Amino acid sequence: ENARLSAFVGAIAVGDLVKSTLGPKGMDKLLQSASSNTCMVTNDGATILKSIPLDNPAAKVLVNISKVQDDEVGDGTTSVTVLSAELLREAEKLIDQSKIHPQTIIEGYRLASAAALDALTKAAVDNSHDKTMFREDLIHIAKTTLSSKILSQDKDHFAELATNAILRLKGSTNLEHIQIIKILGGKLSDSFLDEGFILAKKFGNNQPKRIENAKILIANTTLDTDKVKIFGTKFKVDSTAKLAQLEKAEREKMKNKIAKISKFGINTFINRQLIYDYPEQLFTDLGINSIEHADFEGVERLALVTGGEVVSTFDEPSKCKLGECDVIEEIMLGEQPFLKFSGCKAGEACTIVLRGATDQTLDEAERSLHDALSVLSQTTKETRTVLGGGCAEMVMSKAVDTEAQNIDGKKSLAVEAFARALRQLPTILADNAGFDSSELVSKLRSSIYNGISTSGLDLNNGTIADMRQLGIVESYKLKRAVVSSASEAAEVLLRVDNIIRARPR
Amino acid sequence: PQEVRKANIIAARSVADAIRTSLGPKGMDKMIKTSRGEIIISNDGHTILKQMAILHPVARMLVEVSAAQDSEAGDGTTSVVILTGALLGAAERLLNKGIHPTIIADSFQSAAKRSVDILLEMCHKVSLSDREQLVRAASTSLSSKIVSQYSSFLAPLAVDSVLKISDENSKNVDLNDIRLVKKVGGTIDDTEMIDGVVLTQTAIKSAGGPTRKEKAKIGLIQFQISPPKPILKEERAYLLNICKKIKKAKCNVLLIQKSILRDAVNDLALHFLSKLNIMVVKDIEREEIEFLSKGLGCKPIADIELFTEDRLGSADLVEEIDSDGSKIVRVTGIRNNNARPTVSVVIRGANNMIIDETERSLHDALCVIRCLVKERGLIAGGGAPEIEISRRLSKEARSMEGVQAFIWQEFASALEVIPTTLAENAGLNSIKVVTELRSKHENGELNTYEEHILQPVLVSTSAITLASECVKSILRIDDIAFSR
Amino acid sequence: GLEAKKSHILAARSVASIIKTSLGPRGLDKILISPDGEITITNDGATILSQMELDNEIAKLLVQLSKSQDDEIGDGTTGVVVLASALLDQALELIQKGIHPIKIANGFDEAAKLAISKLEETCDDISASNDELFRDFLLRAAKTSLGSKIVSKDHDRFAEMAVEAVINVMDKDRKDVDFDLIKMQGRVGGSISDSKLINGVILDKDFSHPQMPKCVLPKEGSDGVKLAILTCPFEPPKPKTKHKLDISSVEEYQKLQTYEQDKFKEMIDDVKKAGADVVICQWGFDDEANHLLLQNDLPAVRWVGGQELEHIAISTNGRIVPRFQDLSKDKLGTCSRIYEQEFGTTKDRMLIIEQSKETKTVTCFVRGSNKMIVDEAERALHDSLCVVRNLVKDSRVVYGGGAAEVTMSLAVSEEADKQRGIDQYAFRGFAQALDTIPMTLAENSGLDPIGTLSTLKSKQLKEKISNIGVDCLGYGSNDMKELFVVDPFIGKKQQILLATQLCRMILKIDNVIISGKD
Repeated sequence: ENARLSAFVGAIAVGDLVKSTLGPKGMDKLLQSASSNTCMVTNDGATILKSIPLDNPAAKVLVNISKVQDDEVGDGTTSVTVLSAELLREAEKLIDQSKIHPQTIIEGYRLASAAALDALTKAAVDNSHDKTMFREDLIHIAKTTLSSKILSQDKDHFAELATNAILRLKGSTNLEHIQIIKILGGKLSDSFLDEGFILAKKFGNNQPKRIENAKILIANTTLDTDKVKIFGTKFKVDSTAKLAQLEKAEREKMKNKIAKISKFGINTFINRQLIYDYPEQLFTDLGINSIEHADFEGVERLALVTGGEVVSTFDEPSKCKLGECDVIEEIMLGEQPFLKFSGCKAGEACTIVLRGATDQTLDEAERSLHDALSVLSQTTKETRTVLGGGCAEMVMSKAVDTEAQNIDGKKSLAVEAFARALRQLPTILADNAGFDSSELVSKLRSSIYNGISTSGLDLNNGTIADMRQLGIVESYKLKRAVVSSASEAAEVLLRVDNIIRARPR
Repeated sequence: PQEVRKANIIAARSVADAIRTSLGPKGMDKMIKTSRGEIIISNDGHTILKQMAILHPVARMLVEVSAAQDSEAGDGTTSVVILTGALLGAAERLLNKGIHPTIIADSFQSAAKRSVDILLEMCHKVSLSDREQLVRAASTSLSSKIVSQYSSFLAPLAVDSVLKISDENSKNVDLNDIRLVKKVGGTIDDTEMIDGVVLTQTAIKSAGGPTRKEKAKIGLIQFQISPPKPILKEERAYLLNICKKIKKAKCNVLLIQKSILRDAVNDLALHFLSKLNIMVVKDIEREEIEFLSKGLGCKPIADIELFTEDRLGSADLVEEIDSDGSKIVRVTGIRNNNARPTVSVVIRGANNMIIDETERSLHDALCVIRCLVKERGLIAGGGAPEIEISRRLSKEARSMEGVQAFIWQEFASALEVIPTTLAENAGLNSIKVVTELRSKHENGELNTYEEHILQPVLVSTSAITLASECVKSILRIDDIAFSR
Repeated sequence: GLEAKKSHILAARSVASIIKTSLGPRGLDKILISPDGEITITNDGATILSQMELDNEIAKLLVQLSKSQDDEIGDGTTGVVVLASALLDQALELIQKGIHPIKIANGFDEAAKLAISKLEETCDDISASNDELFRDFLLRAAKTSLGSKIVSKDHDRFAEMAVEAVINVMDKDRKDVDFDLIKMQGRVGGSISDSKLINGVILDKDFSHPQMPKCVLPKEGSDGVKLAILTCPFEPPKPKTKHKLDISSVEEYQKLQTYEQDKFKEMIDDVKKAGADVVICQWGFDDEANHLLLQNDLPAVRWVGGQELEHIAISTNGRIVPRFQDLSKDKLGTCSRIYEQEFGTTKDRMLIIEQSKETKTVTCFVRGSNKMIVDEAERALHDSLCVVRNLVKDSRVVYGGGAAEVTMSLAVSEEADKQRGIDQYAFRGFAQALDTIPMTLAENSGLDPIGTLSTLKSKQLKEKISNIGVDCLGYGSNDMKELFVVDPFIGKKQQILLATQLCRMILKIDNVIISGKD
């Protein structure tokens, strides 16, 4: 039990050190040394935790976790430790009243964290308004990155393709939504923009070049040339022809899995390996298309834009997550076969085709493009804020109460306690600012409980006021960064049942 | 709360393990030295637990269980303590697994009811109409006593006495109606049933007493014949009206309760009662006051005005049998249709140690016969019923579900403690003998029959029932507080 | 003879009780602190038991046994120790009853042999069901161990790396995989998506002087790419006595100049006849030493450890040339090519040496953004490679995860009544000891161990005989056979044999003798 107490009582005692320092009106702390003449005073939470020597082996783990927030972003480092300490206060009450492995309680935090992120999205605002001023700055910054790069030949043509490849995304900025197709024997000025998912090495011979209402399924199997290495296995046969009969009997059992493919209502099947002529010929009568050379990367990028999933096995027929594309066009350019996928439901993606004169110009253009798009796409999550002043903090609290309706018997207290920790943020801010936490939070939750609540925490008048009129907002990137860091920080301490005392120095 | 229960279980387990060594005639006897200097030696579990002066509150419950064990079944006072401690020893690991005692307590009561039907199916069905098994039951039970050749003579005496009062649906029969009067002198060969009644004392040995009367009435009278106690003719005048009111109801038998306060009968009243031939028996114990009010159907009479004829019984012949150092008075033909005739047998012998152990030996013989009255049939002892139950519970434990499924596995393991102790007390290897009994279980079942060793079914049935509620009530108390 | 038998049970139980909570995918981790100041957290019991330094003579058998379990199986770390503690707890009750300890040891051996024959009837065939179902087991083999980590998102990439690696190093004749033929190497930095499957040794090299090309020329259609390794201390003329070499003045500039370089001109002709493209040595090189070999397109490699030279000669079929005079081209190794491929943003600029032919060894390539992620991925891949070996060596497999222990329990307990004598109770205690694993998995899953164990026994008797285990991680429903979750039979068979072997060595020692410390 002391293993958890050292990670709870020991962490809360250390966590309460920087807890009162949250906010500009928070408390302060002095750091005293042995000689006492080297001391200093500061409000930094990360400095106080790292400077104070602690023989507690559980406290040293929290120090390494806080370093991730500084390197990734570097904002709100103190808020991560304060929120992580409040999660331990509720988790300690769940354990002592249970004495069951916390890993089950950890599963309740993952389901509750999903509802908190969805509640912040609907109420989120942005500074993206008047895109006409932001679009003119986006093309100018991209031309600066093109310096020293071979792409500097024509800045207007290359920056225009990157402009329509960002604002038209309307979604995640990850590079997995941008396909890079590069060919040889072409000019850089001939590059064009395409919204389709483009392959090479066209599939099939007698297969048609036009497919309407195509479905996408991901699977891994080898239907051609099984038994890769036959050396070393004892072969006892009366005739030589019986050797090939064993390979046909193994592929004969695949007919049940092939029959389940037609039951899925799909006209196209994707496989990484090849397919023998007999199972491929049956695909024509059943209307099944066989796509080859899907590799791995292109498989993951296709399932995300089409809303599909990837699996190497069949768990049960008529259960899966499938994508679709309306029109598939097969053309040929640059003396190489190409493929084109279009008509995807809610498809959001783009493809930039760069034509180089050699292999050296292709690798330098692809690496320089990712560095230029990463800086431009960084402003999407930057400057975007949400309504602050305890409002959004309470919105995450009432969103967990929705999950508290349908819940398991033993998972209810795990989810319900997560909402109590979210309400500890206005309690700490009210105590550090010199106000009554019990009076403000009580009136704050009753108003935000059902509907039409713009109210928030007002520290000037010492009461609950509307934050939209005062103009109090906080960044949305800071919201997700602290919640995701505090959720992973609490898992590290709970997943450790026994903590061995560290070697004293 | 476990600190209160675990401390009581360990304290009760040490007591049960100590009494466990006393099981059987070859068991280890326990010595208890009282503060007054008295030292007793015996293997009886009811005597050890009574004189031990146990200060543990839960451990004192074994005295009440051992008291009801001898009052109902009449045997197994040591075995019921062993079975109680066996369930407490197996319950130590149950609390470590997080099992609530309610499931532990409810499973013991459900298993005790199912264990009865298992024993009845394996038991042999017998009837009380056959005297072959009834005589051999009491004869073999006396092989543990000094009497040997005289045991066969007292066997039909105990059989004919129970069958008359057993009837059919009477079920439990009160044992207080059976009183064995022991007196120095005589021998065992001389026995008289005397179904009417038997007193505990002799009659008046003074001069003038008839000591014998025919067609007399017997009744309880709490009065006493004494001179005035807030001159010769004054005391005789006060005693004349006393004997005159008794003559009004024609009561020739006067039973005066023994009291150290005053005397019983004055010498002047002996000459008055000699003319009317009124027999008087004094020194009536206080315990016999309730006994005489049952079989005789009379009522205790406190004063002289309360004395009436309707409260007097009927006695065909009242005489004093002439015997060496005995002088026992017998009554025959009480003629009571409503009340059943009482059974009182006089025990005679030369040595004082004879009539003592003989009275205790006949008590255990009447209980075993009485076990067949409530439930007919018998199961041979020696670990046969304890192992047979565990054989059926092996496949039945797999048919359960939940926490109770594991209790059936530990319940059969606790039953093996009784046959294991019997093998240890005999010097034989514990496990080696038990394995030989389970090996032949595939063919033989109850087979001890050729050794003339028999045990009633009520002893094995009551031992499980009493131990089930005992342990059940132990886990009910989670705290001990001082209340005065 | 008195307190020894009682103390050995309590001492081995307290040590085994440490890893009982870490068994299974839901088993909780632990914080281990190395004496150098590094904190390590892992769910593998082999790391926890290896770091234990203790003077207790009973717990020393767990460390010596766990060393051989990693090479043979690797999954018998936590499972065997917990199972061995169950046999000791059941044996403690028999000591108080007068049972001889050797009879307890011999009773577990006869009970284990009878339980193996029971699973032989109920086992299922893999290759007889289908050929591609076997490969699906290899893809999901590493998914179970990595499902509790962030790696579980990219697990589909690491699944295809172990399929081709085992086939090359293992032949279907002996069906054995050597630990020395698998090179496990990892570094800090990068991501886990850049991990590639290499058919040969990595041998990271910066190609010395930058003027050397990043690719090896075919040398006019020559066969493969030939390499030359030299472990000789290639070095100046150091005699055995004098030394003492110094330049007096400028007058000695041309005197000692032409007297030296004329030597190596004889030995360089023998190297060109063999066609060795690259020279590899154990220690470093001078600055001007590689300049004359640059005009001939002959790169050189320096700073190579002694252990790294094992995977270079086996994969590329090369050797180490004793002398250049008699060196021929017959035994010189030939590979596909040697090129340099940058990995992520790391400035080390590693390289890739391919083969295109089946070799006798492979090299595992694992990367990660954290030092802990790399170490956790290397140990999880080791156990995944051993499961593939067990599936090829034994086609018949059974369903584990709590289903195998319940089946072995009902088989021994049913046959216990048919076998009389002292072994009758030895079979009952052995059957109750096997119930510890499914109850431990039930406790580690946050469920009633007794309530769950009674359910698994009821479904395998009144309904039909099948394999239904306890789920430590949340799944859709029971009956893992529908989810195609398989465990190697010979892997589980090796665990129950080492468990009985460990339990005997504990009971066979009745005395503890140790000296003092001075």
